[PDB]
Amino acid sequence: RFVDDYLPALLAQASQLISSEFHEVARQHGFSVSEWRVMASLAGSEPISIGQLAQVTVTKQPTVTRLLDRMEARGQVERLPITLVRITRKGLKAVEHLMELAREHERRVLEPFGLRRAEELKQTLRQMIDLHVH
Amino acid sequence: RFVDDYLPALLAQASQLISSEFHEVARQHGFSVSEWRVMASLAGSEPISIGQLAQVTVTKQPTVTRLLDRMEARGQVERLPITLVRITRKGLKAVEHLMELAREHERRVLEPFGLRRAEELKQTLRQMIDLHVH
Ligand SMILES: O=C(O)Cc1c[nH]c2ccccc12
Ligand SMILES: O=C(O)Cc1c[nH]c2ccccc12
Repeated sequence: RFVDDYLPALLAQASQLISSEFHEVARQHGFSVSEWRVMASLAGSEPISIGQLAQVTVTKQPTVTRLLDRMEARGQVERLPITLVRITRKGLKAVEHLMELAREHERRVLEPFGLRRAEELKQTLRQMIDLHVH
Repeated sequence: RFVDDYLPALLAQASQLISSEFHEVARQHGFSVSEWRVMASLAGSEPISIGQLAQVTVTKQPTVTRLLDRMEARGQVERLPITLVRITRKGLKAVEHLMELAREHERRVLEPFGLRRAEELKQTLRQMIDLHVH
């Protein structure tokens, strides 16, 4: 069957299944998917452009702008003059424990594969992103 | 930065970027993303359940049911008595050339990585899907 070994289908299924597991945890901790992606993407980061944030969070830029309107109103992020965006201390403290849980979940996902295969997967994915980003 | 090496973020970005490239081709050939996923998933397949189709096409089941209503009206798929679904000859002929283009695009995406790394990636993704599917 074509779909059994078609790379874009494999990537999309693996991504949806693993992400859906963690999204249940995020919601139980009071986060929507989009708020989790924004805060996790900005944590530990220098300010980045709205367009960079949209790419890394895999969210359309007009959707990101609406999201930032409300997250900035809640004091979790700040836009700065191309517009840059950063997480605030309030946002970092809000997301820090969830980030620890995300690392634990990722470790569980990767444990059956071993360190070599896990690092090879992450390296390949990073190289693909850097080759295909606009 | 957390997000630079967080597996779910890497999978989702790689998946979106590679898929968006092929989706431009699909649209230029008159297909929506959802129609392409359904026909490509059913091509060469025995009939599968609606729930299986929803998982492999990464589409919510109520969305799939609406999609199948219109694709069946156009004679591209058929539902059969758990409901099973298959592609028809009309659907297969409609999607065959696009599938060839999809294989060519996939070959281009994977060529910089070489056969060993490409097969390792596909194997890891398949194993992850089979471990995380419900
Ligand atoms: O939601 C997911 O699991 C996928 C994803 C895409 N971009 C992200 C940025 C930060 C954290 C997770 C994600
Ligand atoms: O649209 C994409 O490229 C991802 C995708 C997810 N499930 C699919 C089934 C068949 C073809 C492509 C896909």
